[PDB]
This record gives sequence, C-alpha cells and structure tokens, in this order.
Amino acid sequence: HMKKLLVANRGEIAVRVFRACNELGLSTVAVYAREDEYSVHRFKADESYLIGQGKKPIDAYLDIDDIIRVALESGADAIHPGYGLLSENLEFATKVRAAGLVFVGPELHHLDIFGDKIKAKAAADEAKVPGIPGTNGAVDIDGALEFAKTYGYPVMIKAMRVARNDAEMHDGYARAKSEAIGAFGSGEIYVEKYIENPKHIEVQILGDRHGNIIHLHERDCSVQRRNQKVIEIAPAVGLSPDFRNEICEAAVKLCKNVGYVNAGTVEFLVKDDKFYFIEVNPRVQVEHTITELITGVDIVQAQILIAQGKDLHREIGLPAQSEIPLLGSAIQCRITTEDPQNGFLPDTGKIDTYRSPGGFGIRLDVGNAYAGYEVTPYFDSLLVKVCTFANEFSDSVRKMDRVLHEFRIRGVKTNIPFLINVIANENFTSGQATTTFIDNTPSLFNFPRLRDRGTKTLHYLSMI
Amino acid sequence: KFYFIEVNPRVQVEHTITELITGVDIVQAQILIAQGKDLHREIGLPAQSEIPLLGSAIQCRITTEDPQNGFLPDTGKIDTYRSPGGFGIRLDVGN
Amino acid sequence: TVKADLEQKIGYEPGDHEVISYIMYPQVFLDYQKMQREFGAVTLLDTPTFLHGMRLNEKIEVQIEKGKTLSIRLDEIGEPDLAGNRVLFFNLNGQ
Amino acid sequence: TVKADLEQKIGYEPGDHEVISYIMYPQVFLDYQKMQREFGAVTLLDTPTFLHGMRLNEKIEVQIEKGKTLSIRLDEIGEPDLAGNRVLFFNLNGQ
Repeated sequence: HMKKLLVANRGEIAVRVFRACNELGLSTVAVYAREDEYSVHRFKADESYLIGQGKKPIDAYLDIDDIIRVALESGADAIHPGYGLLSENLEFATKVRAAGLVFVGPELHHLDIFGDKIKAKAAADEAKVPGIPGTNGAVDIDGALEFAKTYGYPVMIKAMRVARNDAEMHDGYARAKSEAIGAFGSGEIYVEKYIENPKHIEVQILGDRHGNIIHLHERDCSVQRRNQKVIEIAPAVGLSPDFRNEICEAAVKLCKNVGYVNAGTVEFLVKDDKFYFIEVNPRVQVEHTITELITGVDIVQAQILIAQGKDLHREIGLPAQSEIPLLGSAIQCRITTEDPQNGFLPDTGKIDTYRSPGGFGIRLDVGNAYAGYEVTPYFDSLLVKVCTFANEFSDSVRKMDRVLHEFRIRGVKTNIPFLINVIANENFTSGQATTTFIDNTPSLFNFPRLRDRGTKTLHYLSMI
Repeated sequence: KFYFIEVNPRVQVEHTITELITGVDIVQAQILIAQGKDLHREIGLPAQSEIPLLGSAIQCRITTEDPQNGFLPDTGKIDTYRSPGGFGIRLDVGN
Repeated sequence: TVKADLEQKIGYEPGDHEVISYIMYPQVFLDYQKMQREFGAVTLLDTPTFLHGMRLNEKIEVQIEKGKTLSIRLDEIGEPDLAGNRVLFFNLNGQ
Repeated sequence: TVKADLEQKIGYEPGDHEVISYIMYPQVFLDYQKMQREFGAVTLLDTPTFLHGMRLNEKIEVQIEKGKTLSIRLDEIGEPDLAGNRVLFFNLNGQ
C-alpha cells in the first residue's frame, strides 16, 4: 500500500509521527515555515520542504494548497495532520482525499458533524448519549425561566453570566442583552444547564473501516487554569472502576452509532455520578501519550495502520474490549515557556541549557527545547511533554516530582515552578481535582525565588 | 534442562528491562528493603503469582567500542548528542 | 513600619540586621540588593577573579556550600556585534 | 589488474569510469579521493563559499538531495591556541 508520509504539522507531534512512521518502515516528509527553519522536526524527517513562502508563519501551516503541492511533488501516499492546525479542518481533509492521498483521520462526515457543535449535539441525541441541557436554540425571557424550571439551577446565560436563581436570571438575561447590544451587536440569548465544579473526563477511541470500535480507557484532564489543560492523568484514579467503565461505554456507543474511523477522543463533563457529553475530537490529542502508557497501545501507529485499511483485531493485533490492558497510572505535564511570575506570558529568547532526564517511569516527547534554539514569538510555547508512570499513582507522582526538579532549563523562563506546586497539592495527589481547583487555590501561585548561582556568577565573571 | 552457574548479589546493569515488564522499581525496592521494610506489606508488591508480565523489553548498551577497529573503545571529545524518546523508549544515560 | 516597608522593597521578610542596615544606609542597602539580584554572592570569589574576571582558558572552582562547587572554565570571548554585545563561551560543570 | 589494484587503494569497487580516470590521471585521481575523504562533496557549495569560506554571522543552505539541506550559520571564530588551532562555532541544523 503506503510507502511515504507527510506530516502537515510541526514540533513535538510531527516528531511523534515520524517515529511511528519509521517503526512501520514508512519514509517521512516534513514541512516547515521560514520562521521555523530551526525546528527539530524539520531535520528529523527523511526529507523536508519549505512552505507558505512569503506568508505569516501560522498561515503557512494552514496553506492547504501549498501543503498538497508538496505532498505530490514529494511522492507522498498519505498525510498525517497531527493536532491543532488543519487536523480538524474539513476543507483540508476533503481536498487531500480529492487529490488521491490518504488523510490519516476520520471520515469527512465525522469532521463535518463534529466540527459544528449543533450537528454534534444532534448526533449525540440520536446516539442516545446525554449532552449538556441547552435551550434547543436562543430564547425569550419567559422561556429562560421555563428552561431553568426543568433541569433546575444553577444555569448559565450565553450571548456569559451565571444565574443560581430566578431573581439572578432576570438580572442576568437583561444585562446580557445590554452586554450583547454593544459587544458583538446581536443578542439572541441561549441558556445551558450549569455544571458546578466538574471533572473533565475524556475517552480514547479507535475505529477501523471494518466497523470495529474499542476504547483505550479514559483520561482525567480536570487540572485546568482559565480552562487551559495543564496536567492530565490516566486513568481517572479519582473515580471508581464501574463509573469509569460506564463513561467509556457511552463513548463507544456514540462512535458505533456514527461508525467512527481512526483515532478520536470523546470529551465529557462529570459531577456527582452523572456525565455530559460536550465534544468529540476527531484527531489524536496532545495527551495521547498517557493512555498509550497505561494500555500498551501505540496510538499513532494504530492511526496509521487504520488508514491503510487494516483491522484493529485481525491485523493490527488489538485484543477485544474487555482484554485491553490497564497497567497502573500515568501523568503528563507540558513544560512551556509560560512565565508564571509574569502572568504566564510565554517567554522568548535563546535557550542556553537543556538536558533531558530519564530512567524508569519517565517518558519524553520533546518539542523544540535544545541548547541554542531561539524561541520565537510565532508558535506555541511548549518545550517538552513529560510523562511519568507507575503501578501506584502515588509513585507516578513521586517520579513527576523528581523529574520537574531534575530539569535544568536555562535561557528562558518556564512553568516548572507552577507544575511543582500543583503536584505537591493534596487535591491533585488524591486524584480529586476539578476544573475550578486551580483558580480557587491561591496557594499554588506562591513561588520560591530561585537562586541560579551558576548563571549569576557567569554574568559577573563576564561583566568584569 | 538448566544449570546454575552463579549468583549476583547485587543489582545488574540490565535491571532496567525487568522493571519495564513488571512495573516494579527495583532500585527503589533495594533501598526500601535496606530500611527493613516488607516486600508485600509496606513496599506494596503482590504475591508471586500476581506479579505482572507486560509484554517485552530490550536493552542495548551504546558504548564507544569501535566495531571497525576490533571494538577498541574510542576516546575523544563528544561534539553532538541528543537523546531520542517517545513511546516505548527508556534511557538510562551515562556520560 | 520600616520592616514592612522594606519587605515590600526587596521581596522577602528582612532579618533585624537587614532592617537596621537599611535604617543606617538606605540607598546603599537597596543598591546592594540589586547587585545581589543581578550578580549573586560574589563574596565567594577569589580576589583576583573578583577584581579582574578571567583569562582565556583559565579554570576556577568556586565553593558555594559544603560539597557543592562551580567548576568554571572560560574558552572564548566573542567579538562584539553591532549592538555592542559579546558572547563568552564558558564550560560550567561540563556544560 | 588495475580495477582490483584500485579497489584496494580507495576501498570500494570502482565503476568503469573511475578505473579509466585512474588510468588517465593516476596521481590526480588518488589525490582527488583523499580530498573527497577529507572534505566531501564540495561541488555542492556556491562558488563564493567554495572559494572564500564564510563570514562571521553568515547563514547558508547547501542542498544535498531533493528535500535534504544543511543549514549552516557561523557564529564565532576562536583565537588560536598554542598549537596553532582555532575553534569555529557553527550552528548546523539548529545544533
């Protein structure tokens, strides 16, 4: 079938894929903006080609035509989109298949239905998986109270104000139409049930062309700040086996029902033993790493094999749903340039020092974080994804703590101080954190001033 | 048939792979045992038959042994080294 | 009043001696804190180093605690760029 | 006779054209092989580079195959040591 693969992406996830390709004896092809000419992923591939010429750097990684131009002149049989950029884009998926190239991903149907939040909520109802109660569309004020009447309080008003009460609802819905007449301009006003202090829990899904559909357990991504994922764990050690099994089964259900293909993730919110579909990610996620660790299933390999038409169980080699392993726990932290003593503004500059730790229970999916690399302002801030893993979640924590402390990254600020505080915290170590845990724990933002004696001395020695 | 030849009263260089296929941090265990602790009660290991066996693992020692010079360990300044990674890779790095 | 006022200005709780140094010599004490923040414990440097920096290819050890030491070789001094900057190439602890 | 004799002298099986080049210009062909072993495919360099090397802070790309290229910045030129050696500090492909 397939001899060569082009990754329509960059950085850690581009390198992740080349690795999976290489292991499957596929040749690789990388694409890079001018501004990214120094990125690792450019040189980690068998051949690489400039794109987006003259454009802004992010625009270049979005230049659908120019990518395919390259895909073709290069001889590629397939394209892996990665995550973010064009990976969820229908126009791209369509045009790629259109030019007789394999797009490693799900069916154009799936991109379409799950890319739009109304058709998805629709397809979820059809599938008989409970979503977030919403006013089926925007509503008059007698209707907002009707909505709150069934389902109950609190609830959330979106143009978005919270409303624990009939009083607050009038207050909210009229202040929304004022906030709404001078902000976008328009004020059709929908209301959704509101889900106070939820765990965010998602389920990893594989399906092939032959109708098979398995889950790779779940991932608890509750540890967010300003609803930005900071740390993901796996499984959700906070919740009981059976309740977890039930959330997973419901994502199989949703996906059997649309006959999902390739890899994808089913996001839920969770609260006191009920759960609410919120999304589907028709792609591989940044946090796929940890699920791989707890199952033993190379997800990016599987992705690719699925797109060669192969069968999950017969050729690829995966066991039946109930025989899919669950080997202890795993944790991921993205080490970024987000300076936490400067309100998480991603630092830029030349990186002077980086060595990558290792040993038992450590996994490193490294981005562009090396000695001498100029961190530019153009791309996201990620330096390196760190996973740890161990039978006992207590020990997965121990290893993460050691590693974050072992890192010596000089040249640019990083978020490590923040991460250290977070894995120190008893709410986290217990496996019970919620989405509001970080924003409601002010203690996490007291950071020890660090003495860097090496650096300062060398500054002095140099000055003199 | 099988024939005892030795015992190594220590940790071995190749312990790594056993750790990987069992999930048991051996060097941790080593240390905890020397604090008097109990394999099953405190340390937390299951009974012999419940000890896991999770696929396979392989180790290679990358040395300076030049194989086109009869494996005579090369010396000199190292100019480049970056350590690879990703799923299913473990690195216990030397100097 | 002063202790609180100072804690804000240097960003930690000052000991009684810092307070009183501040009372005695306010400007100088704050400047000293900038210097410390920019340059660290220069106190630990041998005097010739502290006063002359380093010579090309010179090696030094700076003891900082018991059993912790900065080994510092200097290997090259770059020419200045257009912005009047130079790049010095050290080996600190084998990096 | 010559083909065998040459294979030994350069360490691979020479194509018919190498053989005949060797017959035509023996010394020169061997010297060319030294140069190739020491310096590689200098052919691929732009002529000004090939003849003048690089300037401080200069950046160049050398195409070696379709879709494979050496990005080479030059960042500093060391002073010589006692043995009359210098150290040049490049960034080749972000290393």
